[PDB]
Amino acid sequence: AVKKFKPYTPSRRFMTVADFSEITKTEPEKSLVKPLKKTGGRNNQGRITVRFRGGGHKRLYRIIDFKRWDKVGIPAKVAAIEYDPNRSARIALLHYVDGEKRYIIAPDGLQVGQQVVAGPDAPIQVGNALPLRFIPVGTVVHAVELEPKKGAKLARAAGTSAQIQGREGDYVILRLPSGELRKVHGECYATVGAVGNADHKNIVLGKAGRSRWLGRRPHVRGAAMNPVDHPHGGGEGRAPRGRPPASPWGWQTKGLKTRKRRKPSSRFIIAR
Amino acid sequence: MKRTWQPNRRKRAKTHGFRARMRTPGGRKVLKRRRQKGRWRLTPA
RNA sequence: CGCGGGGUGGAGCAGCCCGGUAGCUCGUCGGGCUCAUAACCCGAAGGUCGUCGGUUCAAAUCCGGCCCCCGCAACCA
RNA sequence: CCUACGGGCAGGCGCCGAGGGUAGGGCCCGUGACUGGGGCGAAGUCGUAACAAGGUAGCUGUACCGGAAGGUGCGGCUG
RNA sequence: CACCUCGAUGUCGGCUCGUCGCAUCCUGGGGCUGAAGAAGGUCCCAAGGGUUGGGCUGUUCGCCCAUUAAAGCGGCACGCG
RNA sequence: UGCGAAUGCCGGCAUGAGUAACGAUAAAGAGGGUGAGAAUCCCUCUCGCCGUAAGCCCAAGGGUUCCUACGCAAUGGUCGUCAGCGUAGGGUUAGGCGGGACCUAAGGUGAAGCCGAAAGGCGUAGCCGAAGGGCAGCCGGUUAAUAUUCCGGCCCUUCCCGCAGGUGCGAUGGGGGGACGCUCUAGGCUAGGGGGACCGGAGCCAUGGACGAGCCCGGCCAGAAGCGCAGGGUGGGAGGUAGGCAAAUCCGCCUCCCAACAAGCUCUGCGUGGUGGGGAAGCCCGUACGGGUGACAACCCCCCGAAGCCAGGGAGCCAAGAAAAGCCUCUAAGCACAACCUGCGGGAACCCGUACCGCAAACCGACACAGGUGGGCGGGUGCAAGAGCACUCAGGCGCGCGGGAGAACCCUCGCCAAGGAACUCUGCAAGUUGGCCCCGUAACUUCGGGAGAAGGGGUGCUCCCUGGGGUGAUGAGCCCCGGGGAGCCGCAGUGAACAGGCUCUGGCGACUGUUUACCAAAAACACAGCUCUCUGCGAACUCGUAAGAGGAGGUAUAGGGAGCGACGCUUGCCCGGUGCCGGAAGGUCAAGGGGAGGGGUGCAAGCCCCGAACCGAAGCCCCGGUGAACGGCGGCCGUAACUAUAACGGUCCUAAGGUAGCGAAAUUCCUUGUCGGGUAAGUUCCGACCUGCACGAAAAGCGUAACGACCGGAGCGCUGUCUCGGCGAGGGACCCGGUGAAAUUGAACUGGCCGUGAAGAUGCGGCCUACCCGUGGCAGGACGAAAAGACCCCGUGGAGCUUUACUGC
RNA sequence: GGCGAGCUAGCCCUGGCCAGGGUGAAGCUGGGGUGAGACCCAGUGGAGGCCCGAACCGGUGGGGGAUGCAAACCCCUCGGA
RNA sequence: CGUGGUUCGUGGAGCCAUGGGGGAAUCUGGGCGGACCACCGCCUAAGGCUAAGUACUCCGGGUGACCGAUAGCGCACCAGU
Ligand SMILES: [Mg+2]
Ligand SMILES: [Mg+2]
Ligand SMILES: [Mg+2]
Ligand SMILES: [Mg+2]
Ligand SMILES: [Mg+2]
Ligand SMILES: [Mg+2]
Ligand SMILES: [Mg+2]
Ligand SMILES: [Mg+2]
Ligand SMILES: [Mg+2]
Ligand SMILES: [Mg+2]
Ligand SMILES: [Mg+2]
Ligand SMILES: [Mg+2]
Ligand SMILES: [Mg+2]
Ligand SMILES: [Mg+2]
Ligand SMILES: [Mg+2]
Ligand SMILES: [Mg+2]
Ligand SMILES: [Mg+2]
Ligand SMILES: [Mg+2]
Ligand SMILES: [Mg+2]
Ligand SMILES: [Mg+2]
Ligand SMILES: [Mg+2]
Ligand SMILES: [Mg+2]
Ligand SMILES: [Mg+2]
Ligand SMILES: [Mg+2]
Ligand SMILES: [Mg+2]
Ligand SMILES: [Mg+2]
Ligand SMILES: [Mg+2]
Ligand SMILES: [Mg+2]
Ligand SMILES: [Mg+2]
Ligand SMILES: [Mg+2]
Ligand SMILES: [Mg+2]
Ligand SMILES: [Mg+2]
Ligand SMILES: [Mg+2]
Ligand SMILES: [Mg+2]
Ligand SMILES: [Mg+2]
Ligand SMILES: [Mg+2]
Ligand SMILES: [Mg+2]
Ligand SMILES: [Mg+2]
Ligand SMILES: [Mg+2]
Ligand SMILES: [Mg+2]
Ligand SMILES: [Mg+2]
Ligand SMILES: [Mg+2]
Ligand SMILES: [Mg+2]
Ligand SMILES: [Mg+2]
Ligand SMILES: [Mg+2]
Ligand SMILES: [Mg+2]
Ligand SMILES: [Mg+2]
Ligand SMILES: [Mg+2]
Ligand SMILES: [Mg+2]
Ligand SMILES: [Mg+2]
Ligand SMILES: [Mg+2]
Ligand SMILES: [Mg+2]
Ligand SMILES: [Mg+2]
Ligand SMILES: [Mg+2]
Ligand SMILES: [Mg+2]
Ligand SMILES: [Mg+2]
Ligand SMILES: [Mg+2]
Ligand SMILES: [Mg+2]
Ligand SMILES: [Mg+2]
Ligand SMILES: [Mg+2]
Ligand SMILES: [Mg+2]
Ligand SMILES: [Mg+2]
Ligand SMILES: [Mg+2]
Ligand SMILES: [Mg+2]
Ligand SMILES: [Mg+2]
Ligand SMILES: [Mg+2]
Ligand SMILES: [Mg+2]
Ligand SMILES: [Mg+2]
Ligand SMILES: [Mg+2]
Ligand SMILES: [Mg+2]
Ligand SMILES: [Mg+2]
Ligand SMILES: [Mg+2]
Ligand SMILES: [Mg+2]
Ligand SMILES: [Mg+2]
Ligand SMILES: [Mg+2]
Ligand SMILES: [Mg+2]
Ligand SMILES: [Mg+2]
Ligand SMILES: [Mg+2]
Ligand SMILES: [Mg+2]
Ligand SMILES: [Mg+2]
Ligand SMILES: [Mg+2]
Ligand SMILES: [Mg+2]
Ligand SMILES: [Mg+2]
Ligand SMILES: [Mg+2]
Ligand SMILES: [Mg+2]
Ligand SMILES: [Mg+2]
Ligand SMILES: [Mg+2]
Ligand SMILES: [Mg+2]
Ligand SMILES: [Mg+2]
Ligand SMILES: [Mg+2]
Ligand SMILES: [Mg+2]
Ligand SMILES: [Mg+2]
Ligand SMILES: [Mg+2]
Ligand SMILES: [Mg+2]
Ligand SMILES: [Mg+2]
Ligand SMILES: [Mg+2]
Ligand SMILES: [Mg+2]
Ligand SMILES: [Mg+2]
Ligand SMILES: [Mg+2]
Ligand SMILES: [Mg+2]
Ligand SMILES: [Mg+2]
Ligand SMILES: [Mg+2]
Ligand SMILES: [Mg+2]
Ligand SMILES: [Mg+2]
Ligand SMILES: [Mg+2]
Ligand SMILES: [Mg+2]
Ligand SMILES: [Mg+2]
Ligand SMILES: [Mg+2]
Ligand SMILES: [Mg+2]
Ligand SMILES: [Mg+2]
Ligand SMILES: [Mg+2]
Ligand SMILES: [Mg+2]
Ligand SMILES: [Mg+2]
Ligand SMILES: [Mg+2]
Ligand SMILES: [Mg+2]
Ligand SMILES: [Mg+2]
Ligand SMILES: [Mg+2]
Ligand SMILES: [Mg+2]
Ligand SMILES: [Mg+2]
Ligand SMILES: [Mg+2]
Ligand SMILES: [Mg+2]
Ligand SMILES: [Mg+2]
Ligand SMILES: [Mg+2]
Ligand SMILES: [Mg+2]
Ligand SMILES: [Mg+2]
Ligand SMILES: [Mg+2]
Ligand SMILES: [Mg+2]
Ligand SMILES: [Mg+2]
Ligand SMILES: [Mg+2]
Ligand SMILES: [Mg+2]
Ligand SMILES: [Mg+2]
Ligand SMILES: [Mg+2]
Ligand SMILES: [Mg+2]
Ligand SMILES: [Mg+2]
Ligand SMILES: [Mg+2]
Ligand SMILES: [Mg+2]
Ligand SMILES: [Mg+2]
Ligand SMILES: [Mg+2]
Ligand SMILES: [Mg+2]
Ligand SMILES: [Mg+2]
Ligand SMILES: [Mg+2]
Ligand SMILES: [Mg+2]
Ligand SMILES: [Mg+2]
Ligand SMILES: [Mg+2]
Ligand SMILES: [Mg+2]
Ligand SMILES: [Mg+2]
Ligand SMILES: [Mg+2]
Ligand SMILES: [Mg+2]
Ligand SMILES: [Mg+2]
Ligand SMILES: [Mg+2]
Ligand SMILES: [Mg+2]
Ligand SMILES: [Mg+2]
Ligand SMILES: [Mg+2]
Ligand SMILES: [Mg+2]
Ligand SMILES: [Mg+2]
Ligand SMILES: [Mg+2]
Ligand SMILES: [Mg+2]
Repeated sequence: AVKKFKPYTPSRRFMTVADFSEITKTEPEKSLVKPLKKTGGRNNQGRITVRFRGGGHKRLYRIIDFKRWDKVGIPAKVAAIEYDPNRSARIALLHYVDGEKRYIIAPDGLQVGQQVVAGPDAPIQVGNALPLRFIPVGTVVHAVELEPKKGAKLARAAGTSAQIQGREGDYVILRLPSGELRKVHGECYATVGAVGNADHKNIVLGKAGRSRWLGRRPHVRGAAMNPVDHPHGGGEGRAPRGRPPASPWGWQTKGLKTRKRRKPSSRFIIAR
Repeated sequence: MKRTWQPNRRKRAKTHGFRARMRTPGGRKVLKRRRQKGRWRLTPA
């Protein structure tokens, strides 16, 4: 549960590494169903469009299965739980009896031997995916679809969960990781349980270099700039914002709400 | 120290070459120019 | 030297703009309640308005000289 | 050099060695701009905390706050 | 004050090397003294030569330590890049 | 259409001037040859210099610079008979080496498709795209000049055809595979290297000795099958099947049965191998290079041993480590008198490159330029190791002006009596220290550190005794770690070379890191970490007119913006103003709706203009919240039984009047504040007071071990820093021969003083002084050169930057 | 309206390089310890924007150079490794 | 309603063109003569073709009170070298 280090070098002092005991006998993460060449590049055609990115360990993509209705009724055995450098979560490799293999984002407490299944049928046990509507009010769940058949998009980060607070008409009321209250169509497949590797929140990179392996380049405060290139920049020995704090592009960054108002999605939301 | 000219046969054709000049419309113009003027060489060698 | 504000009963302030009225709190004095003191209640006194002129019928008020007190400024060199 | 020489003495070298020097530690004492609380001291200032439901029962361990005594929160004791 | 210099007259102090003035800090010669002697005060003559080493500060300056016959003041583009 | 000026334009020729310089201080000397001519070209001998190179191979780039004959006008910083230069002729040989008739990567391009006023942009498949993947040649000889290319020896691949044998053959499709990190690392080998009394070899005995197990020299290279030694790879059989976008007998999954071993099968590496070939010193030849001999050369044992090979080996770890083809297997249409597989045999095997330079005189730097340039090899001895340092092999060089002289002065070095920071802005500089082994080592601390703390001792050689390991047989040898003892020598034993000065104490920043390419390396940026805020996913945000793309093939333990900056203890009060957030009411307001009413022209119908009320958004007003949002955080007067002082009070004002802590501070004006400390003496330094001109809590507050080419103070050590200089060395400076610049320049026959003058006179006045002309030196003057002053102002001149300046997008 | 990332900055794909020394984290094994533990001690092991130090990357102080060898150089010293 | 064109810069602003909205008629129908109405006249939109007179000079010729090698084209010459 998060390994510590003795201070035999500074930065090693408060540094902290993940615990890999949930990683079933695993290394080369089996080709076929993933990997897949991951085109890692920090911008688009030409220009940088997201700042302070680059470098970082080269990594094979693990093509995971984010829609499970693909295999209604066909159960599967949990073969392994392995490392995926593409998400905070860990991925379980599950063999189907169909003979087909695919990865799923590993729920918490999912043991390496369980039979798993998806469908209106499906016993309500950790690992099984079901259309929301057929899931008992109050059960936690993850990897939720937002619209039927469009693939799971909610609660996929390590530790993230989602409760089903109720039902109404064709929809069910979910409380999301954000704390938002969302009507979601009952036909949307979720999968019981909460993501997992939840100690993930408490790791401590420790050093500058560590943030770089993850491919995060240094981040420079506007403050440290000249007026040419950022709203806060210049005036001798620095100086308070001197205006309502803003992003390099001019817009205010403290409090100013940015969600588009007329979003049709609006009439299905109800919280923070 | 290290100066600005580091010759590279491939770079020079890939950049100022004839086939390169001919794609961009601005490039065709360069050629159209050097011809009008009568340049013995429309392109680096 | 520059610039701006200020000086009014014992203390701290208002009244100066917009001319003629001097006002508030505390303190002070006399009287009550108290064994007594404070608090509390009833009454009262006290200011020429920093000085010298000027304007005006009339100046704390408008004007100028000075006397003070406070603040700011003094940069390129 | 002396003999009563396969010796003695002188002399030479070496160990140890008082102490002297250089270096770094420890324990104790005295002293120091300034500084903390404490005791004592016929008639100083401020308030009223306690003793009588002390005029908000008191005390208590902890915690935050306050010119000061103290106040408040949490739990405990009844003395 | 704005006269030469803004098609450039490098701007403090230090170091080096000096040279001049005397309105003299010391030594030489004096008058007066409230000059007994010794030592001083004060003014006159005198520019020959001499006028220390340190601590503080970029400092010039100034303070201080230790001396000394004395620890002189100025000018030379606040002498001299 | 008339020139003397424009720091004018083009050109020519002067001055400085025979002046500076002739490009690393690695270094030269003589003899002989050639030639009109020789320090400079050829040869010999002697000397010196590189040797993880200044030697050798490869890739870029360069493009005749390559070899030979002839040649010296110019290029060569001198010379030139020489040359990389002029003329001419020669020279680059591949089925196996590199690249192409193979594969894919980023990226590019791009049928379909999408978007854009035109130009064009995006874009699935596909295609292009390599130092990555695939793939068959090793060694010797020969040329003046090429060679894995010619030859020689041994060996190999693909394609076509045929013969035989074998099988359902068949792919752009399916599957297996190719296939992948970092650090450490096992065994066995190889390159490589040292030794040998053994094997082979011309000769050598010098100068006192040595005819000797003497000295000197060499004792290998490539190589099929087969065989050995090491290692990698891999389960076999059967049955069920709904998955691997058709089908598979293949793969996947399930049950069962046998091996779990590498046994078997298979691949690679190493060894041995037929055969092929090389083969020193020395001496003889003649070079401008090489050649004959040595030779019928010999060709063997021992040891040290990789970072390389067996290779996909093993272990640990987190940051979790390309693709496609070749390849194998499976089947599909299709064909099965096909086709494919194995073996043999004959035939066929194309294009381009190949000279030379390649750490540099041939590449990038206008230059035969002290700079820059990727990969491999890089021997020996010694020093603890090593690619370090010294010397040296192979090889290559003395860097294309020289000769003398022995001044000042400069550069680079060496030493110095006594003193030892007195130097100075500062110990700047330089010195001291210095490797290994052992003894020993503080406060403090985050328990790791601080630590190489500090401070010490040992270090050579000779002989004797003696322990352990690797390889061998347990043995000798050889190689490696040592242990004890007695002695010898010097001023000195890491005897030369490479090799920390130390301590105390503050400031800033936690730390390693990053930065103004070329005046700033820092206390600045970044950094892990804290907080705020935005974003429910066609997310926010960014780029784009768009399509689209990044975000992300991510999903709130996630992503964007902002501030702060390890860690420790903490981060107070003010929401009045500005921002942001919430607020279905009300106030206001645009287009639009709406039309009461007015008007223009018509004989009229009508036609056509205006236009009230009223219903019409966001925004603003208004109403609340919000401080790790922009921000802010009082004044006067009095008061205690000495005095002062003020816990206490009075009053004015404010949105509220700065809490903890810190404080003459990177902040303190007054100021060298005052007191203490250090010093003989302290404007700085440390401690302290608070009178904070003008600290204060995430533009964070106060501390903090460790860390720092940061910045301040003190001491020890040691010194040419200094008192205060002296001597010495080498490279210049000087002289001689050769070559030969530059800024600058109105013209010159160019003195001092005191004056004057546009106010600082060689040039005017008066006087003074002074024969003509050079050379080595010094810098006071020519308001000396250089740059049309960067400061300052001026121009209704420019430009970057800002905002509650104006007006737009 | 065009030309430039053959210099320099960032990123992307694919290769390469970092002599030799030292310090000794986890884990492991053994011994101790307990009711079982924690934990302790050895030995082993070999972690780290760890240490010394060439290559390689740097540009700290100083001296020289200033019509330079050089339109950023040379020497000594120094940082990372 | 928003714009362009015309001398027309919102002006009394027509005419011609048209991005947006609404949206006819076919001879007694339509457009125009500078807001609008009347009167009076002019012309037949929403399809198209059409020589010549006009513009230019790479090129050829003829002329010159044009140049004469620092002129004249950048080039009198193996120069867009
Ligand atoms: Mg930052
Ligand atoms: Mg800045
Ligand atoms: Mg910019
Ligand atoms: Mg801005
Ligand atoms: Mg700002
Ligand atoms: Mg500031
Ligand atoms: Mg150039
Ligand atoms: Mg060129
Ligand atoms: Mg290339
Ligand atoms: Mg075209
Ligand atoms: Mg031609
Ligand atoms: Mg008063
Ligand atoms: Mg009263
Ligand atoms: Mg009374
Ligand atoms: Mg009066
Ligand atoms: Mg200014
Ligand atoms: Mg005391
Ligand atoms: Mg006391
Ligand atoms: Mg009480
Ligand atoms: Mg009481
Ligand atoms: Mg009580
Ligand atoms: Mg109070
Ligand atoms: Mg309590
Ligand atoms: Mg209680
Ligand atoms: Mg003037
Ligand atoms: Mg005047
Ligand atoms: Mg001049
Ligand atoms: Mg006199
Ligand atoms: Mg000083
Ligand atoms: Mg003087
Ligand atoms: Mg003056
Ligand atoms: Mg001066
Ligand atoms: Mg100077
Ligand atoms: Mg002339
Ligand atoms: Mg003239
Ligand atoms: Mg000529
Ligand atoms: Mg001269
Ligand atoms: Mg000379
Ligand atoms: Mg000379
Ligand atoms: Mg060479
Ligand atoms: Mg040639
Ligand atoms: Mg010749
Ligand atoms: Mg010649
Ligand atoms: Mg010559
Ligand atoms: Mg030359
Ligand atoms: Mg040649
Ligand atoms: Mg030639
Ligand atoms: Mg080759
Ligand atoms: Mg073909
Ligand atoms: Mg291809
Ligand atoms: Mg394109
Ligand atoms: Mg290709
Ligand atoms: Mg290849
Ligand atoms: Mg090949
Ligand atoms: Mg060969
Ligand atoms: Mg050759
Ligand atoms: Mg060998
Ligand atoms: Mg050998
Ligand atoms: Mg013989
Ligand atoms: Mg002899
Ligand atoms: Mg013999
Ligand atoms: Mg040998
Ligand atoms: Mg099996
Ligand atoms: Mg072999
Ligand atoms: Mg073999
Ligand atoms: Mg033979
Ligand atoms: Mg030779
Ligand atoms: Mg492995
Ligand atoms: Mg293909
Ligand atoms: Mg088959
Ligand atoms: Mg060749
Ligand atoms: Mg060659
Ligand atoms: Mg060469
Ligand atoms: Mg070569
Ligand atoms: Mg090289
Ligand atoms: Mg060159
Ligand atoms: Mg040369
Ligand atoms: Mg060179
Ligand atoms: Mg470089
Ligand atoms: Mg030795
Ligand atoms: Mg060594
Ligand atoms: Mg070396
Ligand atoms: Mg040598
Ligand atoms: Mg040699
Ligand atoms: Mg030379
Ligand atoms: Mg000395
Ligand atoms: Mg001495
Ligand atoms: Mg001493
Ligand atoms: Mg001093
Ligand atoms: Mg001094
Ligand atoms: Mg120094
Ligand atoms: Mg040294
Ligand atoms: Mg320390
Ligand atoms: Mg010896
Ligand atoms: Mg042995
Ligand atoms: Mg050292
Ligand atoms: Mg060091
Ligand atoms: Mg730092
Ligand atoms: Mg740099
Ligand atoms: Mg710089
Ligand atoms: Mg997207
Ligand atoms: Mg993506
Ligand atoms: Mg900061
Ligand atoms: Mg705060
Ligand atoms: Mg507020
Ligand atoms: Mg408010
Ligand atoms: Mg507000
Ligand atoms: Mg408001
Ligand atoms: Mg008393
Ligand atoms: Mg301050
Ligand atoms: Mg003292
Ligand atoms: Mg200072
Ligand atoms: Mg303050
Ligand atoms: Mg501050
Ligand atoms: Mg703040
Ligand atoms: Mg800070
Ligand atoms: Mg501090
Ligand atoms: Mg650093
Ligand atoms: Mg530093
Ligand atoms: Mg000296
Ligand atoms: Mg003369
Ligand atoms: Mg004069
Ligand atoms: Mg005259
Ligand atoms: Mg004269
Ligand atoms: Mg002279
Ligand atoms: Mg001079
Ligand atoms: Mg000179
Ligand atoms: Mg000048
Ligand atoms: Mg000017
Ligand atoms: Mg202007
Ligand atoms: Mg580049
Ligand atoms: Mg390190
Ligand atoms: Mg370090
Ligand atoms: Mg290091
Ligand atoms: Mg290397
Ligand atoms: Mg330097
Ligand atoms: Mg620098
Ligand atoms: Mg330097
Ligand atoms: Mg320098
Ligand atoms: Mg060093
Ligand atoms: Mg270094
Ligand atoms: Mg107008
Ligand atoms: Mg329309
Ligand atoms: Mg009509
Ligand atoms: Mg008309
Ligand atoms: Mg009309
Ligand atoms: Mg008409
Ligand atoms: Mg019509
Ligand atoms: Mg018509
Ligand atoms: Mg026409
Ligand atoms: Mg013509
Ligand atoms: Mg003529
Ligand atoms: Mg001519
Ligand atoms: Mg001409
Ligand atoms: Mg022409
Ligand atoms: Mg011309
Ligand atoms: Mg021509």
